[PDB]
Amino acid sequence: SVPWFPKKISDLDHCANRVLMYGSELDADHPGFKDNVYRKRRKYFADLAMNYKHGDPIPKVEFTEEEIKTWGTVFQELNKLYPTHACREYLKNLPLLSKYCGYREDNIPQLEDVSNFLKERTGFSIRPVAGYLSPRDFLSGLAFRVFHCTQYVRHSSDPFYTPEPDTCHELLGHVPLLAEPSFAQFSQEIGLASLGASEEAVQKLATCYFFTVEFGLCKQDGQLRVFGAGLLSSISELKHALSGHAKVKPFDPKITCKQECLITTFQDVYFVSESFEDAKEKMREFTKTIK
Ligand SMILES: CCn1c(=O)[nH]c(=O)c2c1nc(Cc1cn3cc(C)sc3n1)n2Cc1ccc(-c2ccn(C)n2)cc1
Ligand SMILES: [Fe+3]
Repeated sequence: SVPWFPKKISDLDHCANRVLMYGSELDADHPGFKDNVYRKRRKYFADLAMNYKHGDPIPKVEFTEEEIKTWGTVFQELNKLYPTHACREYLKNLPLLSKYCGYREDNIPQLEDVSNFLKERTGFSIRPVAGYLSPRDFLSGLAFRVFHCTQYVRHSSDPFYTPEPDTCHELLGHVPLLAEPSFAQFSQEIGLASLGASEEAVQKLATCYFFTVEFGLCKQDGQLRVFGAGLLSSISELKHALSGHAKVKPFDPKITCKQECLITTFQDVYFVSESFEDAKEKMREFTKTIK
């Protein structure tokens, strides 16, 4: 039989809370694992997300001087690389975010402001999320153009690397592309395909999501560029992906969905999409075969 799936955007209240691992449940190897102050801060953020209901303004947070410094460090170094590494759609939308949502070295943008910006541009919106969700619940958000977003900042001891999502990743990696209509349609269709799909189908859609939205490359004017959010917020892997040292393959869902998604290392392979339009067409053809 068909599993429950959300039928309207407020139904995400029922699955967005089905958290399998709360944001305060730090990995044993987390730089903040023994940091009681950081742990309390992470509990604060996770509780904000747990208490959020669709329709609410996303709670505004007063970030600490330390948090803002971490953001600034990441922001400065990544912005030096984006002109030569990022796809054209990313570079087009980044300056709009500095103008309208307060993207600056000494200011962390509020999720509510970014959500309002996205709603006007592509109808995307943000929901703060309280931890790790099943791929079914996470992807279902995309069907309503809702991106489940972390609100906390990575631990200050290691500004440039983390295997965990944080708000620097959401804001610098994901949001500039969610502002692009072609990419928003691509992402929404991953969500729509997942609704009520088999467990097997959801897993394959999640792998395709991983190797596009999180770690995708695209080819533009003959050049390899980056659009994956996980690359766009990781200075070391961003450089690596466009070095000659990375294995790259064409994006092709029936092949891509066989690839293991790696967590604590660089990816073993990256997939190159010809365009967001073409990636979208390839996923349409693929979803017919698995539903
Ligand atoms: C379709 C796969 N997929 C899923 O099945 N479910 C998701 O919940 C999910 C996801 N994908 C992403 C987004 C994501 C994960 N991730 C890791 C990076 C490094 S950059 C980045 N973006 N998320 C959101 C998410 C939210 C929180 C955690 C997490 C890990 C450790 N803690 C304490 N919390 C992990 C992932
Ligand atoms: Fe992400």
